[PDB]
Amino acid sequence: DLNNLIGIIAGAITTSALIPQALKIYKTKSARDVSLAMFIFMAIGITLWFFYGVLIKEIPVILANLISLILIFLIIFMKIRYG
Amino acid sequence: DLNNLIGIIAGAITTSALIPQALKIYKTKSARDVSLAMFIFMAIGITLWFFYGVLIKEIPVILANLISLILIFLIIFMKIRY
Ligand SMILES: CCCCCCCC/C=C\CCCCCCCC(=O)OC[C@H](O)CO
Repeated sequence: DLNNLIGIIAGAITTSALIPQALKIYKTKSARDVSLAMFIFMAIGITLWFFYGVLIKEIPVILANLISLILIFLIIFMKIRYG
Repeated sequence: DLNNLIGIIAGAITTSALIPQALKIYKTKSARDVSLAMFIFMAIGITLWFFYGVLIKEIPVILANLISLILIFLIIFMKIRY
């Protein structure tokens, strides 16, 4: 399936993109310059993208968003912890 | 109908969510903690989500990701200036 392959690949990449931001905050224990607003609103939007994926029945949309949400929450947690 | 309502609303939220990070770098003139790798990888991935949207023919996926790409380059630009 061409569509899902591309979808999984897009989602593998956008979700994993969050890992370097997480690791950086963790390694340096600082996130002063990181925008909390961005991740706050990203989280809600991403939760809506999840719902959307469920309605149109598309697994790559579903998966990428659930997992990004976990990773985004880490980032939010470290922004608050190292503040 | 319902589908477009959620997609568009999602796309409006996640796309606009990128704006505060650009504004923050510009206002504080600092981007040390911001990860350049994250945004480079997001650009590539979002670019693929755009292809995906066209393939599965979902306009909210297509449009949200195009506007997002512009904003990500915008962010990348200010990460580098500061
Ligand atoms: C179909 C979707 C396409 C429409 C997308 C609309 C959303 C973009 C909004 C703002 C970003 C544009 C900002 C323009 C670029 C700003 C960077 C700049 O001006 O740099 C200054 C100069 O390079 C240094 O002196």
